[PDB]
Amino acid sequence: PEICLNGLQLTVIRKQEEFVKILEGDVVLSVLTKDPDSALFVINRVNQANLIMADFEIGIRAISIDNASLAENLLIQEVQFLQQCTTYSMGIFVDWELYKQLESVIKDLEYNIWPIPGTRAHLFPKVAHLLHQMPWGEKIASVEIATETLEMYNEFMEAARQEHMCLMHFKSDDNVYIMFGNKLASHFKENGTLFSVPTDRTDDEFLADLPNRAFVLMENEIDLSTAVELDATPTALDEILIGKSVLPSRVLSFAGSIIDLMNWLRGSLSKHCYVLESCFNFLNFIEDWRTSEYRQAHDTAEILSLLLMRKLGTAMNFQMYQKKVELREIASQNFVTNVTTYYHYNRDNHTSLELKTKFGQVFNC
Amino acid sequence: DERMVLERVTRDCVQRCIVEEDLFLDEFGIQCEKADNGEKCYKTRCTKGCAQWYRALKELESCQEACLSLQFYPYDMPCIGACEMAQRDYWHLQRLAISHLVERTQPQLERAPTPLTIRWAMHFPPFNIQYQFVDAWFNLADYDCDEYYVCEILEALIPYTQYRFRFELPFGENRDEVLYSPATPAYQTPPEGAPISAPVIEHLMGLDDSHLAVHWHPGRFTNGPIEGYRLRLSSSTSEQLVPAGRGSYIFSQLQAGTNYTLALSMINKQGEGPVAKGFVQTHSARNEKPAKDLTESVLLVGRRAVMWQSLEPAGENSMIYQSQEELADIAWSKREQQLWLLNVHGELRSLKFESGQMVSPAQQLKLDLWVPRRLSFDWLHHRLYFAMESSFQIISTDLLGESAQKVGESFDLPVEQLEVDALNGWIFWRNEESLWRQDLHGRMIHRLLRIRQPGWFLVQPQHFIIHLMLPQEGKFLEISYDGGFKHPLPLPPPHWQSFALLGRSLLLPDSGQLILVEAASPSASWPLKNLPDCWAVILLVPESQPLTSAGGKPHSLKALLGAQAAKISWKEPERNPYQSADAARSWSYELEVLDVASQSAFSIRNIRGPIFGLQRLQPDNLYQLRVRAINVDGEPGEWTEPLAARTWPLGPHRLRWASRQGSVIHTNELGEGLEVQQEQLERLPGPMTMVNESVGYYVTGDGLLHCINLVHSQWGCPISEPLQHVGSVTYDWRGGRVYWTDLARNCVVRMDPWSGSRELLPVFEANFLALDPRQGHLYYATSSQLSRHGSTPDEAVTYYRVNGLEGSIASFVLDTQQDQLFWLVKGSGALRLYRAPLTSLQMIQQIQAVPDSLQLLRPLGALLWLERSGRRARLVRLAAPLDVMELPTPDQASPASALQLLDPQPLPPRDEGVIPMTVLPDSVRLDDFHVRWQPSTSGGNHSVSYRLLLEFGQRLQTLDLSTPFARLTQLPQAQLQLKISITPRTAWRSGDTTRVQLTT
Ligand SMILES: *[C@@H]1O[C@H](CO)[C@@H](O)[C@H](O)[C@H]1NC(C)=O
Ligand SMILES: *[C@@H]1O[C@H](CO)[C@@H](O)[C@H](O)[C@H]1NC(C)=O
Ligand SMILES: *[C@@H]1O[C@H](CO)[C@@H](O)[C@H](O)[C@H]1NC(C)=O
Ligand SMILES: *[C@@H]1O[C@H](CO)[C@@H](O)[C@H](O)[C@H]1NC(C)=O
Ligand SMILES: *[C@@H]1O[C@H](CO)[C@@H](O)[C@H](O)[C@H]1NC(C)=O
Repeated sequence: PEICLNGLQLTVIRKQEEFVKILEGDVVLSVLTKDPDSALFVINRVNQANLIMADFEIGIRAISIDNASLAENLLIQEVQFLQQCTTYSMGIFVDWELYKQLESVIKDLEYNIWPIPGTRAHLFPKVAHLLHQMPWGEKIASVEIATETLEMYNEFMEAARQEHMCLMHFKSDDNVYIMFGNKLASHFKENGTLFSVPTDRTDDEFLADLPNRAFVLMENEIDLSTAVELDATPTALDEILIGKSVLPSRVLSFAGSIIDLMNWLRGSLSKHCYVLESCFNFLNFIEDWRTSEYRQAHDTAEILSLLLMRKLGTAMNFQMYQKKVELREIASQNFVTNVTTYYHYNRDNHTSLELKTKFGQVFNC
Repeated sequence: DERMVLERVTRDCVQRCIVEEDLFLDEFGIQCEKADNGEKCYKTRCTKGCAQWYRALKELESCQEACLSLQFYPYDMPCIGACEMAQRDYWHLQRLAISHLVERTQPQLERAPTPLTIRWAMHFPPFNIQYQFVDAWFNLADYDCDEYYVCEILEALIPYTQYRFRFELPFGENRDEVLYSPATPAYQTPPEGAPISAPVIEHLMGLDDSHLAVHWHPGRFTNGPIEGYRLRLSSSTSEQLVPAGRGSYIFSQLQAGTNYTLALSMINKQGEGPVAKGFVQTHSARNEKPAKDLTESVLLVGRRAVMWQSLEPAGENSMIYQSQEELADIAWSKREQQLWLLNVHGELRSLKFESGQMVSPAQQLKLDLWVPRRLSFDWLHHRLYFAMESSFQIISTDLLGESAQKVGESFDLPVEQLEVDALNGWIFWRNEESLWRQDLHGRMIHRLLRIRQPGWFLVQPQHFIIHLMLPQEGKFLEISYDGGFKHPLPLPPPHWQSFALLGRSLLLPDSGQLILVEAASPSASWPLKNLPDCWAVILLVPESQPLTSAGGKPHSLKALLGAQAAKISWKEPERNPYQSADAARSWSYELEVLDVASQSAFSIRNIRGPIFGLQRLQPDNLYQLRVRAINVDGEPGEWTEPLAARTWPLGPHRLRWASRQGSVIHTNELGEGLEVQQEQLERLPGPMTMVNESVGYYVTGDGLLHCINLVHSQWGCPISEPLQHVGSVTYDWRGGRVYWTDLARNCVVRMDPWSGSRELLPVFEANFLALDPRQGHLYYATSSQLSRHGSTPDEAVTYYRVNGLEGSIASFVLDTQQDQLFWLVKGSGALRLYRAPLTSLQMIQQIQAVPDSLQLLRPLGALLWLERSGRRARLVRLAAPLDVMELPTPDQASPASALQLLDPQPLPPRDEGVIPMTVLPDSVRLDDFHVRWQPSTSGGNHSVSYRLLLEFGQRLQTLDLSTPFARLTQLPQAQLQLKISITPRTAWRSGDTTRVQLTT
C-alpha cells in the first residue's frame, strides 16, 4: 500500500523522519507524545533489561507532537499503518493530555489506544513540597496562581492541601505569583515574588523572557552520552539516543505502564507458545492489562531496579532556580528518596545562619 | 617521740569529746549535763573511743569492733567516731613525721646475672609499687618483698619498654594519707618474642595513576630493635622488605583507578608483628591524546631567541623574542600571560605575550634591592624568585621590583635551574653535584640527590614527582619530593638537554626538530629552523602552574548544640608530607545539615573559616551534619561521615559555673549567657546544694563545708565555723535535713537547717551521698563500693564493687524519676560510666574527671561531668552514647571546679506528712510485762518506728521497736523505778523525745 511506502505524512508536506523515531522490533508499539526521547529510552531499557525473557526486542514508533491540533490526522495515519503495514500491533500509547483532549476520536476509532499516565502527578507534589520547605521569613502574602487550564489549578490546590498549606488572596502589598506555563511568565511587569513552573522543556527564549529574581521550578533533563553511567550492569545504549535528553517524569510515568504491559506479556507468552518463530498467537485479548489483576503500582526505585537504571536516579532531581542577572541552584528534591536540599550561599561573608521560618509554617492551614 | 604523738592525739581526742558535748542530737534523746558522767552521756561514750584507738591499731581491730557495747547496739556512734578521728589524726602525724624521708630517699634498680629487684634504703623507726610508661601510674599486682624492702618483680612486663618505679605508702585508711617516693632511674626490659604493636599509618595517598605513597612511624611496643618492615600491597601482590630507619615508601608501576589495600608489619630478630591496614586509590588516568589531537602549545628557549611552537601537525612557528645578548634564565605565567627574561649580566625584561606574538614590548625592570643569574615565578603569592651572585643566595622580589626578602642561608655552588612549586610551597634548585629543596621562607632545607652533573628537571605539582635527566649518562630519572624514591626510566636514545611531559609523552628538542616520543623516530615531529641550541621547553598547560590541589577532605567534625542554636567546628584538610607550611591552604567549606524527621536538608556554601554557627534551629530534633571542602576553582571535595546531633528541648536552661577563685556565673546550654552573680565563694568550691532559694551549702577542695546566704549574709547559717573533713553534701526537700559525709568520723551527719541540730547516722566509709525522697533510701558510694541504706536493714542493696587496684568511684548521680542510677569510675588510665536500675548493670561508655561532678541533665536526658583541667565539660547522651560533646568553659570562670544545671522550678518546702507527732506523756503506761503508749503517726500514713531507753538504777537498756508496745524483760527484781524515753522516727526525720518517770 501507499501508507507502508510513504509512511506518515504531515501537512509543505513533512517527511517521516522529522517526527517519527523508530527502534526496530518484531512487535510494534506506538507512542504519541510531546517528548519522544523518554519513550525511546524506556523501550530501550526494557529491551536491554530483558523483562520479557524472549529473543525479540520491543519496537517503537514515537510520534513527535508539537501542536495539538494535528495529532488527530496522525492518529488516523497510525491506525491505518498499524492495521495494515505491520505483522503484530500491540497498541498506541497517547499521553494523558492528548488522551483527554481527543477522547472522542479514540472512542470512535475503537482501536487499542491506551493513555500514558500523567506527569503532573510526578511534578505537582514536588512543587508543593519545594514550596513547603522554602526559607521565607515571617511575612504572609497575597497569592495569585495563574495556570493555562483549570485542571492544573485543581490539582495544584489539591497538592497544596496534602502539604497542609492554605493559599488565600488577602488585600496586602506583599505579592506572590505562581505561574504555570511556558508563556504566562514572560516579562511580568508585576512586582513581588515570582514562581514560574514550566510545563514543557525550557528553552533559551524562556530564560530570556523571565524577570530578574524570578524562581524557576523545573526538573533536570538528563543528557545521554554513554551506557556505563546508567547501571553497573553492562548494557548498550542505542545510537539514536546518544546526545539527547530525557525528562524523568515522562520516563517514570511511561515506565510503570511498560512494566505492567511486559508483565502481562510474560503471562501471555507463559500461557501461550522464547523464540518468536516457534511462538504464535501473541495478541488475542489485550484489554485485560488495564484490569487490576495485571495492573500494579510500582515505586520509583523498583522501576529503576527493573529497567537497569539505578545510577540514573541520583540525577533525577526537581530543582528551583532563581534568575539573577545566571540560574542559581536554590532547591533540590530527589525523585527516588524525597529528600529536599536547600542551598544557602554565605554572602556578606558571615560566620552564622539565622534560620528563617519556612513557607509552610507561615501559610499553615 | 611516739609517746608524745600518742599522748597528744589522746589529749586532743578527749578535748574534742569535751567541746562536742551538746552538738549532736542522740537517737534516744539523752541530754546529759556537763558533770553527769553517766554511761549514756556523750563524754563517757566518746572517752571510751579515745581510750581504745591505739589498742585497735596494735591488735589490727576495726573501730566498730573495738567499740562494741551491749547497751548501745549495733553502733555506738560517739565511740566509733572518736576512734576514727583519733586514728586519722595519728596517721596524719605519722605522715608529717616521715614526709621528708619518704620524699628524699630514691630507690635504685638492680639486676644480677633472676627477677628484677628494687633496693630501697628505708629504715622506719601496706605499700604499693607503681609503674609508669616512659614514652599515669599503674599499680603492680605481683611482688615478693621482705623487711629490708628488697622487692622483686615477678609480674610479666611488656618487653623493650622503659619503666619507672615508685613506692606508694598508704599510711592511713584515708586516701589523702599516701606518701610517694622519688621515682627510680629508668630500666629498659630485655627483648623477647614477636612485636605486639602495629605500625601507624600517617598518610596513605595516591600521587598519580602509577605511584602510591605511604608514610609511617613505629608503634609503641616494638619488643626489640627494629630491623625491617614488610609491605604487602594488594588490589581489592607486591612484597618489599624496607630497612630499619626508613619511614616512607612509594610503590611504582601500578594500574589506574584501582582500590588498593596495604599491610604494614615490623620485623625484629624474633618474628613479624601485627598488621595495620588502609584503603587507597591510585588516581584516574589522564586520557592520552594522539598526535593529531593536540591543541596545546610550548615555548622553545635558546641562548639568543625564544620561539613559540604550536603542537598542531601543521604547527605555527613564531619568534617571540630575539636577543642581542645571551639569555641565562626566563619565567612564564599562564593566567597573567606574562614572560620574564634574564641575561648574562643582570637585566630583567618582562614581556606580555598572547597567542604567540607581541602584545607588550620588552620593558626593562631594575631590581630594587647582587647580580641576577636564575629566575622563577610564584603564581599563587605573585612573587619572583631570584638566585643571585655576589657565594649564592636566593631572594624574592615582587613583579614591579622591590620588596626584597632574603630566603635561606648562602651557599657556595652555583644554581643552574631554579623552579618554584607554589601550590605545595616549595623551591627546588640544582647545583653541580646535587638537587635540593627549600620552602618559600627557607625553613626546611633538604638535599634530594647527590648525582654527578644533572640536567634539566620538571616539577609536577599535583603528582609530587620531579622528573630529572642526566644527559652525560643518557639517563632519565624520577625523584619524589623528599629524594627517597629514585626510579630510573628508559630514555629515547639519540644527548638531549631538555624535556617536557604531555601526559606520559616526552618532548625532546634536537637542533633540527622537536620530537614527541611516548625510538628516535617519534609519534610526531615539529620542524625547527631558526633555533640552533635549545635548553628549555615550557609546556603552556594550566597543569604546569595550578591554582588548586588534588582532593581535600575535612576531619574531626564536632558540634555543640543548644535548644535553638548550634556551634559547629571542624578542622582544615591536613597537609601532605610532600607539602610545606607555605602551601595553598585556601579552601571554602560547604556544610549540609539534614533534618532527619522532616527529611529535608539545608546546605551553606562559601563558608570561609573552619567554624560556623547556626541559630533559630528546632528544639528536640535530630540533625545529621557533614561538611566538605571547596577549593579556589570551585569543584567540591568529599563529604565527611555524618554526625547525628540532637538539639536541647525548649525552655530556659541555666548552667551554674564556679571558678576556682570563687566566682559564680550563669550561662546557657552553649555558654553564651554569662550573667555574673554577686556571690563570692571560697577557694576551689564544689557544687552548691540549696536548702531554700537563698541558703545553700558547698564543699571546698580542702574538705571544708561552707554555708552561704545569698540575699542577706548576716543570718541563715546555723553553723558558725566551716566544718572540717567533709566530702559531699546533699539535701532532703521532704524531711528538711542536710546530709554530709564526715570523713574524719567515718560517718554521715544529718542536720536540721533551721536549728543546726546534727545527728550521727551509721553509714560507714561513704564518700558521696544521695537521698531518694519518695521512701527515704540513702544512696551512698564508698571508693570501693556503691550501696544503699534504708530504715529496715533488709533494704541494703549493693550495686557495684571495685577491687581498689582497678580504680575508685569518682561520683554518682541518682535518677529518681526513671529509677536509674549512674556512676563514674575513675580508673587506671580510663574513665568509665555505668548504669543500673534501682530495683542489670550496663556499661554506658569508657573514655579524668573532677570528683562529685557528675550531674544528671533531665531536659536533654544526658549526663555531664567536668574534667580535671577545669577547662572542658563532657556530655554523654543516653540516646547516642558514642558521641561525646565537649562544652568549653567560658573565660570569666575559665578554670572551673563546679558545674550544675539549675532546676527551673523552685524547691518544694518541708513536707509535714513525714514529721512524726510526739507521744503524749500521760499515755505512756504500764499494763515480764509490757509498756504501752499512744501510737505516733505522721500526717501522711508512713511507717513510724520507735526507739526505747530504759534507765533503771544504773543499768540501761535500749530497744529499736517498730511496734507501739514494748516487750520489756530483764528486770532484776520488783519495785524498780523506770525512766522511759520514746523517740519516734520516720525514714526522713525523727520526732521529739518524750521522757516519763513511771514506777513498777
Ligand atoms: C498547529 O496547528 C494549527 C491548526 O489550526 C495551526 O494554526 C498552527 O500554525 C500550528 N502551529 C502552532 C505552533 O500552533
Ligand atoms: C516519595 O514520595 C512518593 C509520593 O510522592 C511516595 O510514593 C514514595 O514512597 C516516597 N519515597 C520514599 C519515602 O522513599
Ligand atoms: C565577601 O567576599 C567576596 C570574595 O572575596 C568579596 O567579593 C565580597 O566583597 C565580600 N563581601 C563583603 C565583605 O561584604
Ligand atoms: C575502596 O575500598 C574500600 C574497602 O577496601 C571501600 O570502603 C572504599 O569506599 C573503596 N573506594 C571506593 C570504591 O569508593
Ligand atoms: C531559708 O532558710 C533559712 C534557715 O535555714 C532562713 O533563715 C531563710 O530566711 C530562708 N530563706 C527563704 C528565702 O525562705
